[PDB]
Amino acid sequence: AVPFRRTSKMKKRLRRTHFKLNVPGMTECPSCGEMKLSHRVCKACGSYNGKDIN
Amino acid sequence: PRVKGGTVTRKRRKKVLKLAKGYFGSKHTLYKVANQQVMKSGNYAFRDRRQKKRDFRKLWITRINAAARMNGLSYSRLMHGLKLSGIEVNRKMLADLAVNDLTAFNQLADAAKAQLN
Amino acid sequence: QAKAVARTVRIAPRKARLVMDLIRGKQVGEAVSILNLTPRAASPIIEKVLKSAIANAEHNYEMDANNLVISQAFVDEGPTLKRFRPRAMGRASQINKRTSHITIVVSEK
Amino acid sequence: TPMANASTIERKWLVVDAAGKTLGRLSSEVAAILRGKHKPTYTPHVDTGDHVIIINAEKIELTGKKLTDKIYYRHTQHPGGLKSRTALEMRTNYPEKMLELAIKGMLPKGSLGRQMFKKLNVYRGSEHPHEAQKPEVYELRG
Amino acid sequence: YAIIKTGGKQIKVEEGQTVYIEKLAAEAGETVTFEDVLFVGGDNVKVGNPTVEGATVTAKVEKQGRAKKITVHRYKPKKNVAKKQGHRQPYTKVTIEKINA
Amino acid sequence: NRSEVRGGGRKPWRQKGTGRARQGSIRSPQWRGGGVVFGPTPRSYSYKLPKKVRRLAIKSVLSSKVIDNNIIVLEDLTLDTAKTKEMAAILKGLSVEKKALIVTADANEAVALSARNIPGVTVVEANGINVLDVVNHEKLLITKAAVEKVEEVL
RNA sequence: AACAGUGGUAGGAGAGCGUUCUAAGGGCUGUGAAGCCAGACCGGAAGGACUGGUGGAGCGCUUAGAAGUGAGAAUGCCGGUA
RNA sequence: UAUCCUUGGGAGUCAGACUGCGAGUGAUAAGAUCCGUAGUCGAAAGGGAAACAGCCCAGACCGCCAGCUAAGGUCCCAAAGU
RNA sequence: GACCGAUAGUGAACCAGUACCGUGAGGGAAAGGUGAAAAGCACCCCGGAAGGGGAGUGAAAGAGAUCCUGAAACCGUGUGCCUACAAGUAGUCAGAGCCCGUUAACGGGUGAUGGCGUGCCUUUUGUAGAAUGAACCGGCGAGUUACGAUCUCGUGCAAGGUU
Repeated sequence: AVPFRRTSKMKKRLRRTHFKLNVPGMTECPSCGEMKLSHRVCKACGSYNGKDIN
Repeated sequence: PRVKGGTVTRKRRKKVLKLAKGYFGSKHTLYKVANQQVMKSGNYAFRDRRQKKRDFRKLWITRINAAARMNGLSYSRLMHGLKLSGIEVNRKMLADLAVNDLTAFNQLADAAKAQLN
Repeated sequence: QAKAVARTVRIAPRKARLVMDLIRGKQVGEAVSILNLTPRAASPIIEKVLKSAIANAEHNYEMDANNLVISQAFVDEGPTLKRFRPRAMGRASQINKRTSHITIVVSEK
Repeated sequence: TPMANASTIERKWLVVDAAGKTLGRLSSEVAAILRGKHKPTYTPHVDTGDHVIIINAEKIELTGKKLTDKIYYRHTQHPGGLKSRTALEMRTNYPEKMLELAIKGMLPKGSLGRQMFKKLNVYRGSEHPHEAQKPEVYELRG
Repeated sequence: YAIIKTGGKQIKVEEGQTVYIEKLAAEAGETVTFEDVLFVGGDNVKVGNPTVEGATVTAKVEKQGRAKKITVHRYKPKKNVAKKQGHRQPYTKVTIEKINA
Repeated sequence: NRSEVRGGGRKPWRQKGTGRARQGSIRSPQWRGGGVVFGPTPRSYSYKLPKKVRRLAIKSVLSSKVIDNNIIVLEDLTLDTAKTKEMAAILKGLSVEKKALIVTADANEAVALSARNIPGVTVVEANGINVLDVVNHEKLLITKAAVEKVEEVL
């Protein structure tokens, strides 16, 4: 499969419309106050669901 | 002595690229597609300067034909009777201010029913 | 306003421009939190350039870190390095190791 | 210099009875009314026409043997076949479609000819729902 | 208003205007008069067949000039024919006063 | 030219017209290493006029100075000290504020050693005058014994 | 001043624009030269000025003369980049 | 009406194509092949034949938002007679 | 020197017959410029460092080490006008609406909609062609010179003209 002719400039700008990556799902940690991903252990204090995992 | 060739090619190409502002895509940046588009634009502009005066006359006839059929008669019987018999000599462009002054067009259209009887 | 540049970090610019689209326009409080939780290879490099501009702002012009916002954020490209990868029947293909310049401008809100 | 009109046009509504007319000697007058050729302010690119309501669409008539041998064809884009309707079975079942197929071929092709087709309303019978627009009565051949 | 016939073409003119016509042989500050004033209109409609009789239009010359440049290019494909030219087309700009029908 | 550039004797890359153009040397004129097509060559530029034209040309530029009042016939023009300080006062006494041309009878040494540093003046001998030197100098200073030496030859 | 004329390939004839260097006189620049970047100016064409930004040391005009004198194409050569 | 001849300098060209009218050749068959005669393309744009090298009308120095006509046309697309 | 000026002039302006290629004979490159003077950035801040932001030197740091000027392809970030019922060698003529203010001119930028419109070169009797060429940009790249022959024009002298 060899290309007939080269791709235009706006035809490759349109193809990368759905190529973006999206913001993570993050909430605030109730202990330290930093942000952290939902349903995951905070990587700063080490606490999940009130208790401590350290 | 040696004439190497400096800053004349750049000026001669930048003139052609400044005539091509507004064109789509590669036709306003690259030299050898902008050159062909400027050549076609010259040919097209000549041909369309003749077709412009072809086209405004067929615009004027279409409005005189519509303001004449309000009274009683078509364009073909208004002109034969206006320009020929009742020898008045207004023409298609200025007899088409039936748009603005329609109560002065009817004077000219009543002075042409008198000749057709 | 304050600014910070990176100048020839070793990452291709089309990959580093995906992460720069997330933090453009936001406040520097949550832009640091977005970059800590994104699993890409460009985000520990962008985070140091971002944190180095806040420190320029609050030390050289005496602003406050609570009232800052990201004004400008763009990735330019730097010089590339050309290497040679060996292929079948002696083709000797060429690999481009591309670099980039990362600039962040932070101003008052 | 000539005056062109743009956002100063004034449309008006007209009712045209199709009681005893020929299919093609009605469509020409209607397709010249919709385009706007009966006005001294006609400009070829701004749609100066008027709105047309056609009542009594099922009472049209064709002259000669055209009720049987005039055939309305219909093709899909590559199914391997086409479909066929008779002009008599088109007049009693879809009378408002044979007056739109006729007028659609006498209008220009392009964006204006698809935009100025939107001013035609064809009804079977003798009642139309547009009384708030206060339509007038227009008689053919001038 | 009146309708005059000056430069091979006809112009619907009215008092106080400023029109651009083909080049007349007068200089700036002069006063031109037009004699062929077929169809003076308004409220005293006079449909003259040619040239309503005894009526003129008076005007004074504001400027003599040349218009903006046009370039004519005109090539022929595959035969190596090309021809550039430039054009400017002079005019006379007058202002109108006292249509005396 | 194409056969003097160093190297380039064999077919460049195995003589392959595969996806590239057929070349025969790396010193062809359209390559980069060299080969100049025509260029310059060492040659001479002089020619010869007929001998009567050679005399008419000197008579014209000499008779075109007596019209414009740019000729100054001196008497002896003798110096003894050979200084440049006093030759620039002789030319001030005769009002020569520009280029000049001094023609002597036959090889005077004190007036040629002097007036050698003055940037306008040029000293020459009586059989050393020519066209491009008389036209170029705007004011001719000849002596009494030099017009007798010029008029016998011409 | 009248008249008459002005499509054009191969091809013949004529008038010109630009580039580098040399000779003569005449003269611009550290109060900013060449080059580069914009602009809505001028000429029948090739072309030419004038303002503003960068640049930081050379350049142009008039009349003649010499030519490594004009690039969109050669599956052209070299470099850079898609 | 304004061409013509002589002498001298410089050339390009040497498989032409189609249409109408007269003849061979083929099967009086191809948009085949070869002669005589006129035209148009070649080297010719513009209007008509829906589109169309060679058919019909007509030969572009440039500008105009002026007028009269040729071939072909006047219900609507689409200028002009329902 | 009416010779070149870093794709030029030697293959080589620079540790060049070097690096590379070949068993060997042999072939054979690319690569110049801070500033007048190193006065070539003490000290502080972010960073593991690289790299930055200040402060200093300097006429200039947007002269900070492939450091004079720095074009085009190519890649981006902001914004004024248009764009999700449309069939397009992408322009040209007609034209509203919106946004600006010029080498002041019948000004500049975008353009909903309408008419017309089968790239450039080459070669052929004939091309839009499933005929050939070109990915794009920049540089380089083709009727000269010497000696004879012949014709026109110019100059000098002329039944003598030139060495």
